Amino acid sequence: VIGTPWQKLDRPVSEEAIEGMDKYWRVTNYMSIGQIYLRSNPLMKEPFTRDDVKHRLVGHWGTTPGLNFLLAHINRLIADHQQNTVFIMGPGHGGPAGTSQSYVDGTYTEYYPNITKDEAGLQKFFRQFSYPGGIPSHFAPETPGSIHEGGELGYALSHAYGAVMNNPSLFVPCIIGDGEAETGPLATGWQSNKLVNPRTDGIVLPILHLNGYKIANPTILARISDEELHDFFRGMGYHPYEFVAGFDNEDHMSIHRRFAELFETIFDEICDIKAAAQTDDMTRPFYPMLIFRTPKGWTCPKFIDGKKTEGSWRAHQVPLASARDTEEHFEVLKGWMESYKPEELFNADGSIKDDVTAFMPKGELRIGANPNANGGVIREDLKLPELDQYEVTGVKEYGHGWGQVEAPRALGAYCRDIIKNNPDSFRIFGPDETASNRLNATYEVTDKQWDNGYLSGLVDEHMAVTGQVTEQLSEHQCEGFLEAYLLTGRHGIWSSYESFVHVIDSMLNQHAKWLEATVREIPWRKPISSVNLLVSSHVWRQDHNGFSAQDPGVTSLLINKTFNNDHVTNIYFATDANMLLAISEKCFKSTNKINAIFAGKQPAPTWVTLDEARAELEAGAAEWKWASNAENNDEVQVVLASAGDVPTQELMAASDALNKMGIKFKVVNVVDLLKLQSRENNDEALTDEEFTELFTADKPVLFAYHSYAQDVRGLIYDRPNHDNFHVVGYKEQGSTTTPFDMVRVNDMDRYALQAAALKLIDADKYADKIDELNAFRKKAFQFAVDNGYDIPEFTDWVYPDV
Amino acid sequence: VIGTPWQKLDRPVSEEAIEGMDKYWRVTNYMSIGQIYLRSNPLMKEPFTRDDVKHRLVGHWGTTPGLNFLLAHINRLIADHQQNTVFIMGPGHGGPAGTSQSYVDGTYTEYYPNITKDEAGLQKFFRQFSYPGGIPSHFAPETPGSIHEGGELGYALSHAYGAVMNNPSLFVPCIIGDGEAETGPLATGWQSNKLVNPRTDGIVLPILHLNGYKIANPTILARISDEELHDFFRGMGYHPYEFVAGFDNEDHMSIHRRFAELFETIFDEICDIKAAAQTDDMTRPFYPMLIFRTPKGWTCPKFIDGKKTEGSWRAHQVPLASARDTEEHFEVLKGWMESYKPEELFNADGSIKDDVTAFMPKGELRIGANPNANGGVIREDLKLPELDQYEVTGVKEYGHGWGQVEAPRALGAYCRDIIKNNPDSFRIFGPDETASNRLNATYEVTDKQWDNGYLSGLVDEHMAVTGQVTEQLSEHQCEGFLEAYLLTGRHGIWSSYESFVHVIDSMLNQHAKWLEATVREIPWRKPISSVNLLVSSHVWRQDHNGFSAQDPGVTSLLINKTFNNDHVTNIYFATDANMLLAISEKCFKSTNKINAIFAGKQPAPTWVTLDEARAELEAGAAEWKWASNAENNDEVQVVLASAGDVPTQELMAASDALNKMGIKFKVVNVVDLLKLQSRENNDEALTDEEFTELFTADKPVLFAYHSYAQDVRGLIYDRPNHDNFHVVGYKEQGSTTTPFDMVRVNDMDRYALQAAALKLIDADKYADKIDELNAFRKKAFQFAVDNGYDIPEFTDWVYPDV
Ligand SMILES: Cc1ncc(C[n+]2csc(CCOP(=O)(O)OP(=O)(O)O)c2C)c(N)n1
Ligand SMILES: Cc1ncc(C[n+]2csc(CCOP(=O)(O)OP(=O)(O)O)c2C)c(N)n1
Ligand SMILES: [Mg+2]
Ligand SMILES: [Mg+2]
Repeated sequence: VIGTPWQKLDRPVSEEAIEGMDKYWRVTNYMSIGQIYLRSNPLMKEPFTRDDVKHRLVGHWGTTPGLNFLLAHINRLIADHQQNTVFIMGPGHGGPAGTSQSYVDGTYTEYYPNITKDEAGLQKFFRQFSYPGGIPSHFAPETPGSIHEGGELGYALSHAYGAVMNNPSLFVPCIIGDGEAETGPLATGWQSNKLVNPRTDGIVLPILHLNGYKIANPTILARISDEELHDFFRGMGYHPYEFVAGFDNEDHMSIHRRFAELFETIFDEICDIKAAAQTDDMTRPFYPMLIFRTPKGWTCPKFIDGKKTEGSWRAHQVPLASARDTEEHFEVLKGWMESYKPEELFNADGSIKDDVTAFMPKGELRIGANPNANGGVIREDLKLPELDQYEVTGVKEYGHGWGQVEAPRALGAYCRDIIKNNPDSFRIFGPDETASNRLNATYEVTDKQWDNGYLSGLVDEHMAVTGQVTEQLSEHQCEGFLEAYLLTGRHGIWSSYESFVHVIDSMLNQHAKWLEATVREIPWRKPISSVNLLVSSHVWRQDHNGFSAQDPGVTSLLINKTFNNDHVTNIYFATDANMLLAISEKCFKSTNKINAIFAGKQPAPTWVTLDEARAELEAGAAEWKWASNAENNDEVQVVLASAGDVPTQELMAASDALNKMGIKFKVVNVVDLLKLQSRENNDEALTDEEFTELFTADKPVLFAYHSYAQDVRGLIYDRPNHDNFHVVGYKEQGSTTTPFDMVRVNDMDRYALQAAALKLIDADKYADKIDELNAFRKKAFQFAVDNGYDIPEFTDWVYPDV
Repeated sequence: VIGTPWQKLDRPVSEEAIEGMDKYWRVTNYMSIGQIYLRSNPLMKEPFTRDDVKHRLVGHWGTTPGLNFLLAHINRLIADHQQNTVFIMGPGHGGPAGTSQSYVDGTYTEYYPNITKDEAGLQKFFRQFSYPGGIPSHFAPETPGSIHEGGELGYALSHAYGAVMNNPSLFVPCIIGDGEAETGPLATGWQSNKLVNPRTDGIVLPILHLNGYKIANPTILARISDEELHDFFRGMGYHPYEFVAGFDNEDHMSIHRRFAELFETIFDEICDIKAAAQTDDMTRPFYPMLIFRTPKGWTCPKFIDGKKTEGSWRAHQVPLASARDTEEHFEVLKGWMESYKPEELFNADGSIKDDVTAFMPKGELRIGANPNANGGVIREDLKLPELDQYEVTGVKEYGHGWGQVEAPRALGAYCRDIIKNNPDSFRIFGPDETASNRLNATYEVTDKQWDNGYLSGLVDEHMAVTGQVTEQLSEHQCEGFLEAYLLTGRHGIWSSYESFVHVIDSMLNQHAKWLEATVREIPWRKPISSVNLLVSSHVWRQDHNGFSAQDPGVTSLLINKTFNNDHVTNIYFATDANMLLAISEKCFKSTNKINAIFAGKQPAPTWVTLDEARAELEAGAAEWKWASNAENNDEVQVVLASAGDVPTQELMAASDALNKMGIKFKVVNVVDLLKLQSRENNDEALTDEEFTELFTADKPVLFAYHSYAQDVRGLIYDRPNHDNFHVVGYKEQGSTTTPFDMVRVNDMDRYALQAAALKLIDADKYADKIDELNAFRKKAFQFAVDNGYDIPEFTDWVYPDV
């Protein structure tokens, strides 16, 4: 247990704590301006001149003194209450507030021994911010206390709420930009309080950093009337409190006392809500939220060159852009830095004075040190059930290609028993699609957690106020809740209809970038569990929906995060349920990855045994010798290769026909896509030798690909024999139609694959047969048109091994 | 002017209109069930049997009878008030409601002459829904009355609001799913009422289709308390009204009268708001919104096999899935269809009776016929100013590579004069980034439209209650407002920081799919203006931000919509301002496209004259003969090729060094990326002959690419000489650093390009020089580290022609 969770003070905040908070605020404002402006001379020792100012002024002052003031008060709160706490910096461009926090709490020097607590360390701390060879502009993963960089705005609240799930002792004050609040993801984020339980989950306190402005505009929320603003948050299930400071001549000490008192009233109400939830965990309370309204750029000069800067969008980036170039800008910088009175905050050796930090929390309650902000320190391996009990044994008993199994059903039974073994640290998310993607075997041991109105057992099923599945119709919520759940040391999976995964393409990008920085250069930030995404209800079988739901191209996005041997991204094609089981075990064991697991949910053949899936997954691509009819590679007229359940089914049917014509070929299945890249681009891929062994040195290769052929063509550009691959993929053809028609219109059906194989071998010799196959595809289509269902010879085909 | 806009009735709704609305509701429910279930015998003529039921039951009943009831009342409203109206079907899976609407209003038969108004047409209308060779499951672009398919949920409100911009006579009732309302994009969509003006824009009426459920869960908004729900909409600036029906034994006629009365009160208030805005266009009113609460699946059987179906998520997809296979399901289907009493609604010939549609609007007020739902019918070419006046003439006067121009500034001056010439039909959108991306010359003739609080001329600048620029910190709002603005016949552009474009990747996918269906097979849906997206503040020069803001991969998404010679997608690299001008003119003239226009906003060289840009843009790729030093292609030791402003600058500097070493080469610039594809994949690309002419038959090609090298490798896979291209692209390396460092870490800087060129020509001979170049890159880096700015020999270089 960290600290003493949800304890009230029962006395006023001490005047000593008010004094330290003002000193914190002044020292973090001062060091924040130092990080932005100063390359040397951090204490302004004589001579202090323009030569000390950075040549390239980059950074964001505007948000920063607001963050610094909140951080003083959140630090004071943590310490007085001993409260386990992670904050979220929505406006992550306020990096200097976050580095200053860690430098003051002592974690910066603990993690970065060269940045010491004295004048030399402070000079280095100022210079390195946003500087070549130094550190980033934002609250990046390399800053102690970050689980959220806030570079791409919008995810503050899904992360805050994912962090408190199953984390009942954790408090998360979540600082949200008022511009950030104009984004879609942030706006739906407010509703998460219907999806957490105040007894079994922790508590988020949204703090709206209502500073009036974004980059070059006021914000929507700051300019609506106060009655609308309060109604809005009340309507989303919060008790709104509002603080206003900085707009008049109120002295700073008075402002600190009034905020501290307010913040104690808010926390008292959170403690009452927590105590009450021990007895009534079914009534959803109105959680407090804080409207925090202060001038943007607070404490900077009011006017610069006749333009209002404090209390304006003009404070957003870098005031006094000429600080190095004109004595006029320099003098204003100098008076601004002096207004904090650093001579009272730093000792002669340049260390921050003891009376500046005596109010701060210590040890693992420090914001930089808490293990929830470095969740790999808390993470334990899942207790995984034995995979063998889930195997589809129909392949072993009856033959390759047996049965009509819905593949994700085996993964659902497996996830069911993972939750049973790990009952408060593995969660499932779904955007109203968990049952639709066939993961509902999980409801045998848990419920969809819903903390909002109930009506009747006639409609409410597999749903309770507490449980380990969470659904909301929002891919942004699902992805963001899960990320933070992982970042705080836990595990899970979510599932999505495949074309809708693109809603969160840019979230996958940010979390891949977080992983990239971390695996490269932040070894103190320990491995977290991987994002595991079941990508199902795919392009080939969107039976109730249509062309709008046909887009497997998240493959292509993910290919753009496969650099530097980072190995943070995996694309897997689950050929059947036994391959799906083998992939899922690997993904559930992996760390520091995004794993995209493609699988069809339609009734389909099972091709491999589980032991075969385990060996084939490890190689990445495998020959299916029991399907090939060629002696060796020299005897091969064509390589039949596929990735995806549907392309595989169709290729396999094509191989059966080609066998029957006396064509010689081998069958290669591809599961781990990126293992096709060259060793030069991927030091864990197939060696050129294993790759030639699979695909031959010079025979034609027909490659039936689940997604866009572009992907495979780009990946194998420097592989031996690449000029002989003919990649057939999805080509933006389809509609609401039968399963044969969907593969037909993309030249993916067995008949078109058989034809392409013939074309590659001898187009002249096979002209007539190709014609007959093209004509059969028209007959099969007409049959679907006339009759309402696909031609039996298509639907009824089973691989000859069964 | 369409109809008589914003007129009140001043009498009750007639009892005749109530009677017709009930008949409409019954006939559209009946035909909706017919579309889902029946392959033949639409009037249930003896014998009516299971043989008449479809073999594959696909579709969505649940939302549909709610849509049908709203559509009856919206039709009644249009007719009584003669009100110019487009509706939005948020729950676009309710396609049958939308096809039924067009079939009843007469537009279906007008557009589809084979689907006639009689028993034969009705049989064909039922069979073709969601059927091979037939029509889609959703409210697709092929349905008259659609500007919004609603397949991917979330964009209902941005589209409704983009539609009414500059459209002061248009009324848009916007039907929103209660599950859809859980998405991020929908949730921020409610706030658009701060960004429209009630005098110069039209009016949206949000209607929340509060049916209690999404696919397999209740919805958040339906289960919160009524006080929270009303506070929420009041807080977002609406006057909420709430209608509740269907949960008890109230007779349908009474329900219609109570709704009609309510809907007249709402419209009266909209008319008062419109009249008032003629005098006070500065006070933002509280626009009505409608909470519409009715049972999901309304009018279907209450229980099926002991399970509650009406008033449940169970009504979502297809009730009675065994209708063809069991006499028990069949009998329930039969009684359900009979409950609408079709014998009263259809004549013996199968035509819909006159008393069913006498209340309907006529002519161009019909929902299927209104030209706003087919905006290409309204669209006119922009009055474009002459491009020559914007040219950067420094190239002509001083030489290729002259100056320090910020390229989008020329596009801003051009957009300024386009708004001046087309003052109410060209809009600019930006997610708080219009000025940041340098398009602010537009503010010389118009303002950012802001209909929310004002404070002071000290902070409010270039902002008024009416104007042709719209900003909100949300890429979803910007993209969705613009799409509908285009779909209703108008024009514009938006701009985005490049990595944040990925927020709306899935919106680009949907609009590309809308364009694909339209160019292929809906010739009555006339061309609309193109989406024009200035993609700037790019991966190479995100000076104040960092690794998080470094992602040029929307190129890769767009490559997945380049099929079938649809030609709906363009990727352009603006080499400089004069190329940007030539691209922009072309995009502003184009129709039926998404145009992604890449340009840097940093100070940069101008390479080509405007006349040169115009010729080079048309070819797609061009040799720069004045930069090449080789006689002919046989004399060429390496092809120096680039796409992007930054890669071009660095390649050019490399060419200067290579010239000075006596290396022979040609320089090729690439602007229209997809023109690199083969003719087989793109019938408008460079022919193999023009391509070989540019890139040679067999010399090595160094290709410096702005985005991920994957893209170019996949595109040129079947081109002559592709094996000799070495593509250098962005490789997930960078941080907050100097401009040289950013190109350095990706091997993109001039020195690394010079080295790669040498390596490709003779690695052995040039070993030492390569080493010296790699060492110079380290020295330049160290210099940035030590000094705070890049080495002058790097920054101060100007191409020798100046
Ligand atoms: C999704 C997204 N779009 C655009 C941006 C560009 N951007 C970086 S900061 C900023 C303004 C943020 O304003 P606000 O949230 O009010 O933060 P403040 O500095 O006022 O605290 C913008 C638009 C972004 N970071 N993320
Ligand atoms: C962005 C997105 N995610 C997921 C889906 C999958 N989906 C299609 S309909 C639906 C439920 C919609 O419920 P609601 O909006 O309440 O509409 P209803 O049928 O109740 O009117 C879902 C989740 C989608 N269409 N779009
Ligand atoms: Mg702000
Ligand atoms: Mg609903």
